[PDB]
Amino acid sequence: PTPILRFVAVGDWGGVPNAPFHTAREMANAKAIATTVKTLGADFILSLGDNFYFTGVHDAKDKRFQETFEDVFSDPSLRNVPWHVLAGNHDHLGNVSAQIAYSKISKRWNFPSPYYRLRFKIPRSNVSVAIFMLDTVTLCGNSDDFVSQQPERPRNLALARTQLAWIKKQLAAAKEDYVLVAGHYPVWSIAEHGPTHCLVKQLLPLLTTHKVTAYLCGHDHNLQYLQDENGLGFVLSGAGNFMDPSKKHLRKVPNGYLRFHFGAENSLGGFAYVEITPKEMSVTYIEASGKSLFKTKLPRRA
Ligand SMILES: *[C@@H]1O[C@H](CO)[C@@H](O[C@@H]2O[C@H](CO)[C@@H](O)[C@H](O)[C@H]2NC(C)=O)[C@H](O)[C@H]1NC(C)=O
Repeated sequence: PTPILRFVAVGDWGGVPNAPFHTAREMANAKAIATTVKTLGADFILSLGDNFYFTGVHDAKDKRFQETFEDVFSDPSLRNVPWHVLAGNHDHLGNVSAQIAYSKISKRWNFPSPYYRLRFKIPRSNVSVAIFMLDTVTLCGNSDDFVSQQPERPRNLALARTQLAWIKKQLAAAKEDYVLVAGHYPVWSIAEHGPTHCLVKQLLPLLTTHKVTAYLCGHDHNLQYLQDENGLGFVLSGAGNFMDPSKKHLRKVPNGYLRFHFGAENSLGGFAYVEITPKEMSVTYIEASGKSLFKTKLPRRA
């Protein structure tokens, strides 16, 4: 059997603050993800931010952890599937330290710090994968802090410079066969929010220089796949709770980069299913309805 590492990448699934604390879309995606894990399998699930709408959690004991997360992703197939989490802007309007601290309460919730590195060894093989989970809010600023709803500047300068330096160092030293970087804010996006200037300027150069396989993100509520002339992939998966068909920033993304987009208003949303083997990295976009909408693959690093 071909060695393989599999995981679900879902973003902006944070339900709602008012009863019942979830949306029809979040429930649909919970079911859809449970079906995919049940039939295709998944080693873990990656959350791309905006875990609890609209102002995160107050503390590690916030009832929202059970109402919006635990109780929602409760289907049998998801019982013991680990989640590796990072924060979004809405999470930062609340207590992120609380989401980090919740890791000690719920076994499947993994969120050791604002930004961290994940390392995986594809089973029955020597090919490795590294995933760098970033906190784009502390790095660029909280979009919610500005009327423009864009991260115009970080709240703390030392924190932002410190993370970037860490990214630079790590990406330079990374030797894995596959290197993924994940953050809430998008580098490229044709939707409502569009490209995050802070990431295009500070992160993208790094992604390129160090031949990262792909950048995974959420924030814009839809599904997109973009790839630049160097083959760098951009997996945007932020439709776990909402679906916005906005193409406002279509012209703000370099010509030809957009390879796939789905943001139908009537859709219940969707997510991305990543499969990594010694041969390649495949990314399948699946609608909450269970249907595959698009699939592509990325090569391993030299
Ligand atoms: C953010 O959340 C953290 C974690 O829930 C809060 O810190 C806890 O506060 C209790 C108060 O009784 C302490 O006994 C715990 O030791 C703290 N836990 C940790 C992990 O530090 C914190 O108060 C919250 N901050 C804000 C501003 O709401």
